[PDB]
Parts: sequence; C-alpha cells; structure tokens
Amino acid sequence: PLRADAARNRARVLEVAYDTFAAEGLGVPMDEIARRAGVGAGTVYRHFPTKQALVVAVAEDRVRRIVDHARTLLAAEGPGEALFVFMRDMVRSAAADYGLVDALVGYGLDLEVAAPGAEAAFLATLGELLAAAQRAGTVRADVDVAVIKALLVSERVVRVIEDGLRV
Repeated sequence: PLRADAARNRARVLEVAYDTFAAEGLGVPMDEIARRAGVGAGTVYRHFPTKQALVVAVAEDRVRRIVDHARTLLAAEGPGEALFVFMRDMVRSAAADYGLVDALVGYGLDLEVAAPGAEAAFLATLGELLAAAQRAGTVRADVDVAVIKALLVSERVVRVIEDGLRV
C-alpha cells in the first residue's frame, strides 16, 4: 500500500524525467522535476540520490517500456502487423529518445552500461516481431533482424521500406 504509493511515485518521476530529458535536458533542476511529478524533492532524492542516477533509472525504464510495447503490439495488432506498428512507433519516438541519449552522454554513460541487457533485449524483441510477421506471411522471408535493425518525405521514405518489406 505504501509500497504501491512508492511504486506510483517513482513511475511518476521517471515519466516526468523522461519528458524533461526529451525536451529540455539536464538543465532542469531536480526540484522542478519533483514539482512536475506532484511529489516532493526528498522523495525524488530518496530514490534518485543524484541526477545521473535518475538518468540511468529513466534509461532502464524506457528500455523495459520499449520491450513491453512490442509484446502489447503483438497481442493488439497480431503477428502480421505488429512489426510495422513497432517500427513506426520507434520512429515517432526518436526525438524523445535523442534527448535521453544526450543526457546519458552528458554523464559519459551508454545505454548498454546504464541498462545492461539493453542491446540484447532490443535485438531479441525485433527478432520476435520479425519472426512472427514472416510466419504470418506479411514480411519477406529473406530478411534478418540485423536488416530490420539497419532499417530503423519521412513518411514517404517509411512507406517504400514497408512496401519493400511486404511479401
């Protein structure tokens, strides 16, 4: 119950910090991060004793969120279409995840150092969506996840890719 308050509180903070990292960066004080999350500063600090620790906790969370998104998509859209939705969603979310990398950069940190397993998780994720879609017969059999990985006016460029990906 107080467990669940904490769980709500830190998820609130992470999502606000994600948005703050995306748009403004590391210039925004923890206090204002605290304020936008509807929570006090010492609480942020109790989970996140420093700013880089917030940055790394946002990085892990976002990686986990991308992995959960893919599975929700497989459920919601089906094996046939989930890869296409996922790739479009990664595209849409590029500006945000830009601001997160930059933040991870300001601290001399990488994704695979802050969120260990990240590389592998993303790969295995793309891997399952591609296998599912090849199985469903919507995507060409002669493509591997390394090619999907590489593929990841803009909307026109994305449609050629999708159309060249279909069977």
